[PDB]
Amino acid sequence: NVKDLKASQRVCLRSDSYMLHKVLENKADPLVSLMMVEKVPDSTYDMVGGLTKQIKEIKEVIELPVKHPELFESLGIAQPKGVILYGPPGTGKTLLARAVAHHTDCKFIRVSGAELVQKYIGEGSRMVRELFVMAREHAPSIIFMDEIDSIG
Amino acid sequence: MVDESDKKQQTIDEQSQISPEKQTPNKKDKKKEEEEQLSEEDAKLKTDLELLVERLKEDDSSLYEASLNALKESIKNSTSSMTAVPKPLKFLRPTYPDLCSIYDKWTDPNLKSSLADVLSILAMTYSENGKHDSLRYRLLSDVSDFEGWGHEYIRHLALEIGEVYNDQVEKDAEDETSSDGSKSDGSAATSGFEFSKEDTLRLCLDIVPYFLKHNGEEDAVDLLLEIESIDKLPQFVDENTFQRVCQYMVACVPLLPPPEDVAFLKTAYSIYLSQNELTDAIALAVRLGEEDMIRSVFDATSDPVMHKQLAYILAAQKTSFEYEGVQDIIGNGKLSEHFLYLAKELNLTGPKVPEDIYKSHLDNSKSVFSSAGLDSAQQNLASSFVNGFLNLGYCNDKLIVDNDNWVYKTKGDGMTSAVASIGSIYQWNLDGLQQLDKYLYVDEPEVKAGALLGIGISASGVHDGEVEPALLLLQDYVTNPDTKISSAAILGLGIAFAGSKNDEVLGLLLPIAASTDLPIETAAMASLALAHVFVGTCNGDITTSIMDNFLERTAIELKTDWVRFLALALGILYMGQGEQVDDVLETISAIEHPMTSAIEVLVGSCAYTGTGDVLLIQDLLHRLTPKNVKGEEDAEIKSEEKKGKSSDKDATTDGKNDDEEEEKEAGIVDELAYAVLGIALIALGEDIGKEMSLRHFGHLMHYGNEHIRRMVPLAMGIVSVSDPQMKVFDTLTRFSHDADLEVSMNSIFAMGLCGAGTNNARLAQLLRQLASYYSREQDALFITRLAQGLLHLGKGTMTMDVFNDAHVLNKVTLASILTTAVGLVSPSFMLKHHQLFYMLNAGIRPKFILALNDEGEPIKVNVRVGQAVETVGQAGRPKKITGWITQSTPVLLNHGERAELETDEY
Amino acid sequence: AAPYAAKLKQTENDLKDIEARIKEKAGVKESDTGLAPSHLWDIMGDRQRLGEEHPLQVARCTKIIKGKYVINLKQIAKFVVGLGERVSPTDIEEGMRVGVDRSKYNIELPLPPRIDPSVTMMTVEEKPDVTYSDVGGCKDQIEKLREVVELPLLSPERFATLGIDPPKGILLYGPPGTGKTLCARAVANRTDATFIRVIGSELVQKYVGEGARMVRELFEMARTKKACIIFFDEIDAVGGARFDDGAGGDNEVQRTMLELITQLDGFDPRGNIKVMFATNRPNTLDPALLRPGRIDRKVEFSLPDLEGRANIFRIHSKSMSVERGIRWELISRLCPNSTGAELRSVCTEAGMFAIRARRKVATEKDFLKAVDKVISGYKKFSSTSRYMQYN
Amino acid sequence: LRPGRIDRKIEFPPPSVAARAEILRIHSRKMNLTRGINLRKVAEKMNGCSGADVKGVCTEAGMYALRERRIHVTQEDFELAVGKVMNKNQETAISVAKLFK
Amino acid sequence: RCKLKLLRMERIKDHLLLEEEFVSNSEILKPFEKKQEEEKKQLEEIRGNPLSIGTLEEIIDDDHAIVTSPTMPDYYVSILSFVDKELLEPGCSVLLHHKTMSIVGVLQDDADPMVSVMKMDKSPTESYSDIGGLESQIQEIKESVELPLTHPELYEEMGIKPPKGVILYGAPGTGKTLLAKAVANQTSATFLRIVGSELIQKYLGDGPRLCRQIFKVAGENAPSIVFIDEIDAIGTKRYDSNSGGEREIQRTMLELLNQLDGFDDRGDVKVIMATNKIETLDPALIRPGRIDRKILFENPDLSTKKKILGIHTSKMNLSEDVNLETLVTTKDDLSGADIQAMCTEAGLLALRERRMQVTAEDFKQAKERVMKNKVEENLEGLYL
Ligand SMILES: Nc1ncnc2c1ncn2[C@@H]1O[C@H](COP(=O)(O)OP(=O)(O)OP(=O)(O)O)[C@@H](O)[C@H]1O
Ligand SMILES: Nc1ncnc2c1ncn2[C@@H]1O[C@H](COP(=O)(O)OP(=O)(O)OP(=O)(O)O)[C@@H](O)[C@H]1O
Ligand SMILES: Nc1ncnc2c1ncn2[C@@H]1O[C@H](COP(=O)(O)OP(=O)(O)O)[C@@H](O)[C@H]1O
Ligand SMILES: [Mg+2]
Ligand SMILES: [Mg+2]
Ligand SMILES: [Mg+2]
Repeated sequence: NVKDLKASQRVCLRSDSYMLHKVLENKADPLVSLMMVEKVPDSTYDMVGGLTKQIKEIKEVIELPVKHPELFESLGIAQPKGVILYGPPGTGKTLLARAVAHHTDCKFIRVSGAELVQKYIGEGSRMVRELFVMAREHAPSIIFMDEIDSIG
Repeated sequence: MVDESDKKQQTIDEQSQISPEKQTPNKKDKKKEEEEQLSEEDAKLKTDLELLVERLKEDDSSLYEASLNALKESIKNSTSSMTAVPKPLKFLRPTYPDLCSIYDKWTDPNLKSSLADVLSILAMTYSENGKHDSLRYRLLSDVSDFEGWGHEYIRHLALEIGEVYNDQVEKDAEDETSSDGSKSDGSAATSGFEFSKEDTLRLCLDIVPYFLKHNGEEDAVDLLLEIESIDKLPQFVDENTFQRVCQYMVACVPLLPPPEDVAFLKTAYSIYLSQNELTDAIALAVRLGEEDMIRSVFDATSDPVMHKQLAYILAAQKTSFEYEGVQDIIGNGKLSEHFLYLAKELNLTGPKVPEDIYKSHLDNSKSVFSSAGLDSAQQNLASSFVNGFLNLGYCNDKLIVDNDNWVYKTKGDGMTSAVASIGSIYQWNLDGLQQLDKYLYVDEPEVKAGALLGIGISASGVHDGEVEPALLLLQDYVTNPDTKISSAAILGLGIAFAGSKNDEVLGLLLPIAASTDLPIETAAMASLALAHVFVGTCNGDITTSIMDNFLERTAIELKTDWVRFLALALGILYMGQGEQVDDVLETISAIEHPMTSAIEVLVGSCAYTGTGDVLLIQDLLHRLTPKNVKGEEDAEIKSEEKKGKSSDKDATTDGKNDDEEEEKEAGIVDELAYAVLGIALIALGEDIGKEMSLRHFGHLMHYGNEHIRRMVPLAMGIVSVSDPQMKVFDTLTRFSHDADLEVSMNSIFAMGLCGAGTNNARLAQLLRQLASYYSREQDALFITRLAQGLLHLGKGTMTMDVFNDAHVLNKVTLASILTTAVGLVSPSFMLKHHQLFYMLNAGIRPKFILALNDEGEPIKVNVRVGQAVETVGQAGRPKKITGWITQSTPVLLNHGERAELETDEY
Repeated sequence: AAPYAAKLKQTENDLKDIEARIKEKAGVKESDTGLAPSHLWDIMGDRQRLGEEHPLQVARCTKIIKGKYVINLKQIAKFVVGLGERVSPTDIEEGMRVGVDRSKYNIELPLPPRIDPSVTMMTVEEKPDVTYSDVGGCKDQIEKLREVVELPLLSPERFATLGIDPPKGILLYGPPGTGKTLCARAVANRTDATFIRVIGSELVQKYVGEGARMVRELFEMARTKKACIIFFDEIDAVGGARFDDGAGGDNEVQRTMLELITQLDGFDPRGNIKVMFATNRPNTLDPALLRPGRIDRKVEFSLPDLEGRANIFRIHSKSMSVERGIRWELISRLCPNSTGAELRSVCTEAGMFAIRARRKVATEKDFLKAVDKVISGYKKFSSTSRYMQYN
Repeated sequence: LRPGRIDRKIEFPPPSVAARAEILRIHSRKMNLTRGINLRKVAEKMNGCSGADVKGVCTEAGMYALRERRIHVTQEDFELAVGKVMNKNQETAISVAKLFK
Repeated sequence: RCKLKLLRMERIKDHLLLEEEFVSNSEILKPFEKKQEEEKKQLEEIRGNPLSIGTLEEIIDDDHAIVTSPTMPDYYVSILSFVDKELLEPGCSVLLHHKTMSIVGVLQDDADPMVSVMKMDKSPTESYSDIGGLESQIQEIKESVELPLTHPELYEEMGIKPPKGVILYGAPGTGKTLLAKAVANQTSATFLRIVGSELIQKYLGDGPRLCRQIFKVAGENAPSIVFIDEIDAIGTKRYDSNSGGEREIQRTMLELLNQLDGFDDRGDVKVIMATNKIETLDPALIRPGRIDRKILFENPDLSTKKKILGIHTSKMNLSEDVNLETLVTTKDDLSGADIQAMCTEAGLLALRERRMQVTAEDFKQAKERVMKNKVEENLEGLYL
């Protein structure tokens, strides 16, 4: 009935005139589309390890306010915003952000500056609000917007 | 961190982060050898404290917990607590953080249960020494902040909160409670409360009320007085100390039901009397409803001074704020007694000076005329009343009125109510008498009667001091045998005096409202008047009014409408208190018939007032009984049924309104949603029930003083055209009026469409016309608030004639009541030493921010506006005095209040 | 921390939880329109229901064969169809839509041409009713509009007596802020002629060739309408300059530029379409609408004169609540030569100084303050005597 | 780069020589090694400025070992891989000169 | 602290409201009344079972329409016409009957992937005077944006047109972006917010089409506030040069003129623009007479930063070692985003020691790191 039904839920039909039968036991998330076509498996800190310092640096501002936002309320700090990772390519800059995310249980959303990850809106400008809204559906999340600036 | 060995001060802290070598081994072995080493253990106590002090910085639990874990053991294992009983007792000071560190910083069922009990017994016994008090204090103001103590310090104080609360719930109290061990009063825990209170008043305002409410005595509050009275100005300012005192009382309105609440409000009054503002004393004195406290404050200003000064003017201004005029009677008579200055003070207290300042406001505002003159049939009656509704208050539109053409074409009850509409044009003003005189001396007995109605209305702005009161003129007319003459006199008498009481008024309204033997449908007005006289002060709950209600119901039901008015009159009468309305609910319910159940449901609304959340579920339970009875069968009466149903609908709403002002004021917004859903429920539940509930909704909003006056009347209004009873629009517009031509523009525009567009009876057309013209005045000439103004949590008396009219179906008879709309609000203005008719500056702000008050205070940021503005209603209520830059001092504070300004300049 | 603080956190989270609960139990629903004067709708609903009388697969004639027609359904599939009993020999035209029956293909009902219109209907709206007693610019410039646009719509009798081909086109060009749109709104009340208003920048589409279709459809449809005015707004984009590139991407836009030349000139002249073109720069116009043969007398709306500003400020202050005895000439003097829109904001800032001053009127003094505010504004910016360079 | 939206800056430097040895080890944890190979010795042959260079030395050692078709990766393949990957540094874009102004 | 009283009272009335609603719906929302039972009998007689969706192309004035379905086939539909023939119009989604396609009804209320971008996905949790300081020219944004909505009364006394529009400009760090979202809190009018880098697209011609939408949505709410964040980002930003370039920039400016006013004469939209590059715009929008008062903001001076810093440190646990006035003293006329950044970095140093009390050292050392960003964002160091 209408209180077991909500939006974005897949159903099965017996077409007696399109008579709703059951919920479907399958769905493909639209955020998972982006992540699929990218294709990422999980990492930990043995894929970064040997630069032990980096793990500490990012742990303070990224990991903890997902885990306990009560620390940052007591402190009074206004919560962290953008965090720049930069260095030679081959230092596993991407691998550190993967490594935090499995422990924290975030959706590791690697964006790459692509129009190929989408096939459902198909431009990056309109996928800024919406990407946020999907990452809120499936919160917690890490939006790894990897800019490159090779584009054009 | 790691153990490395002690050779400096930094590394001793490191040693004991893993394992103390000074508090654990040493002390323990020592205690179990000889009782001569008790001398040394006292010396080592200070040493143990210092290592705790240093280590309240380690964020995670594990290396503070585990490290002190055997110290927690030493209490019962080696110290024992009975090897001398002074010596183990005085060694409990270091072991007490250790107990909390396994209790709370590790939640484990076996030890958290056990150690709650241990913390209570040893805390109470060791606060006899007074070193347990000091032990909390070094942790209260702590060292450094981290996770651990953010939980720890609440545990220390929770022992105290625990015991006093439990002593009330349980019929066992004392140390028989098994989750404590602390005695209920005694003197071993009494000292713990006294020391704890000093610090927490200084830094917090959190546990301070909690403890008092748990004592439940104005004694407890009077101990608080001693600490605060020093603190009044130097430690924290007068204004801040005031905010504390009103926060307690506002916060503890549900938490102290009426008999408990007034006992606490007596002490809040006393704090205010001692400090600077006697203005806040008066406000709290009205809130109780106590005549006595008012007199004390009048004496406090008057007796030490024999010179006109700000002081005499100040007492008279303070009593003026109550437009109920309970205060106005009290203040008139001490002023005559004192006999220094009669002339300026007696008028100022009375509503006579408020008439004069109105002339100045009216100049800027001007006068709007748009009144209909289009007569011919029923449209004659509509247009003549509409003339008054657009000019309510004190205005002038003389030339249209003296044209007696349209006046005389009215007929029946219309003639009486046509002259009444003329008098409300000159409402709150002594001049205009000449128009009433014409009708009084011409045609049929009906227009004479309507002239009298005008006197009552006009007298609302001049009576107190007993210089031309409504009683003087209208006592004659009651004596006159003609019925129309008597009904008009006593209705207007009731209006003029509102919350004021006097023997001649009271005793006039006494022989009648006791004789129901005579069949008059217009003797409702007899009780209506009596009800107002009582509101505003601790109730008489007069036995006469209950007597006649019962006798009329027995005698007749042939006029269900008369008795229906009478049932409401009791419920309006019983306001002014909530303690006393308990007893009369029991008296009426003794008599039990389905007709008496109707009377009860209204009086239940008033009875539970100011804490009700039980009232609301009960007023839904009444609704189910119709359907319950139907279920049973599946498995003269006309009058009785009708009264049952109508009372219920008015009561459900009336409970919501009454409750929501008195408890806090942020809940006001929520109660609006119930009504919207109530309308939908009532349309599929009963056809007859719908007719009443439409009208009650508009007055739900006006009584409660909602904060959203833009959205809801307009949204209701479109839908309610289809539904029967156009008397709904009239009742929406009493709320909508707010500041005129702010809200009221949308009403005029929307309502003129539905009115012109649809005609479906000339009866229906008349109501729709009346409503638009009410909402507007002339660039916000006056405002209407059902609240007193002084308290916006308080309830007035003048607007209870507005609240009356929605329980009975619409009539030309009802139109006579509806023309009066007293409940006018004064334009806040500065006074000095000569009497000033304007302001200087005000700050305006849409809303408060503060948690401290729910009445709010304006921020010192505001947007600046000039002099000579009428106070503005909800959707913009906060008003500030701006005079600090002009080096002026308010004497009469205003925060969005009705209170008029007086200023002190050196 | 403090003992009561510990409870504030719990009660806050109970609020968060109960809002979602109230929302979920109320439910989400889809609003559906109604009508109270219909309490019976199955007096004519039952006739439309349950048999075949028929809802029609819409088609369109692609070629008349003389004695049947070839239609393209919108399911694209083509059929020869005849004539039923609602249709005659003369009702069917080229490129006209017709409705046909789904069990057997035959012309059931003739229909208005072309289903492509839906964004030529988002440039059609009904007329703005702004008066001709408050207008922009108090010069002789609007009477020149009244001879080209307005009068041959009112009265073609005078132009048959002259014997001249009635005058149709006009350019509104010159400085910014001069109320060119205010006078075509003013004319929209007065003539009672349907107004069609165009944005030239909505005529460009990513897929080039789409806006070519667009223009043709609007203009021929308008010849079928009678007594209308098309206000070509913001056609500095398409209607601007033309030039050729070597690897550019400007050329796609120029397609619509070219289509504007060829519909206006037609292969016959405009069938009672009076055209106003509003260019906000007299420097962006195609050099084949620059020629005056299709744009007849063209009237420059310029910045106010020193007498014209005094008039404009008097309309604004008769409409404003003031104290008379304020000079409106003085106010024109303090100003440099500047837009007509500055004087339109002197009053509203004088109205905000009313509220601080606690007035119902604006008096002499505070207009001086407002005049200074806008003037220092133009000092801070430009286009105080610019034409976008070169009258 | 607006001031207050950047409260953490994580710079990854060019590897240290303790870090650069462990990158070689990370890849080798799937691989078979002939016992006695120190990837710290190889790290002293490297000078590096990115850990991409050392990922190519391991890939090359197992593809030399594939060419041989031995299960173990032999120690001369890690000698050959550094010199092969450094030639590859001079062929993706020159960067080690010492020849400066 | 002791905001308990509020939370209790609000929560309690919500509890009762949940109760009343649940019980109201069940068995006393009577489906046994004749006005409900007799109404659905003859409603369903023409209302489906499946109700084939159409999209409405055009109506004909004979009680007909021509629909094009999203499924494919067009239909020449009639209209049952108890949904009031003149209440629907092109672009609506329509309910057609599954025996023969007649317009049973009309759905109203839609959403698009293009108004998904506009709509709010949050409600601000920082309300007014968290922008406190620089409050001496907040009087031309609380008396043209907030007030005509709050009182139409004062603008009736003067009559003529009310204030429309403000543009905020100054150096960054004058709080413009949150100010826009804070005057929205007060008025309770539908607040849309659109970034200006989404009014630049990498495709051509469809830019003006996106911008044209934004104000039609806003006038539909009778009161709205539209904030364009960075309207200097449509006059500096471009993608590729064959679907962007000068032209893409040029067109969108021209479009926004018609939207701000032009011919449309739409409902009340208050507009808030924050910009600091006010010379990349048409000289047809930055003239007074559209955007009435223009507001200048200057870097906060010595006394103003005293106002600013009490805003940010009320969330902190202050020590008695902390001196707020010496933190103010050193800086000379510098941004208020800097003050916000120093307080954030002060709680980060406090967390580095692990202590949730914030000490004086953390503010005073974080000050110098903030000042190193001014004195080596220009590698000249001390001026040469
Ligand atoms: N001459 C005028 N008199 C009164 N008001 C004016 C005048 N000119 C402009 N305005 C005001 O400016 C507002 C907007 O002007 P409009 O949209 O007509 O621009 P425009 O003059 O066509 O210039 P542009 O082509 O540069 O945009 C109008 O609604 C009007 O209130
Ligand atoms: N003058 C100020 N007073 C108080 N807080 C400020 C001030 N200026 C900026 N802030 C704070 O800085 C943060 C972001 O500022 P916001 O984005 O609102 O400002 P902006 O002026 O548009 O530009 P920028 O973001 O570049 O500083 C918020 O936390 C805001 O409260
Ligand atoms: N720190 C590291 N530890 C182990 N392997 C690494 C490390 N950094 C890089 N790699 C290897 O180098 C490869 C390329 O690194 P890449 O992901 O391109 O780095 P970045 O994210 O810094 O651009 C990875 O796929 C991985 O095999
Ligand atoms: Mg790489
Ligand atoms: Mg233009
Ligand atoms: Mg910015």
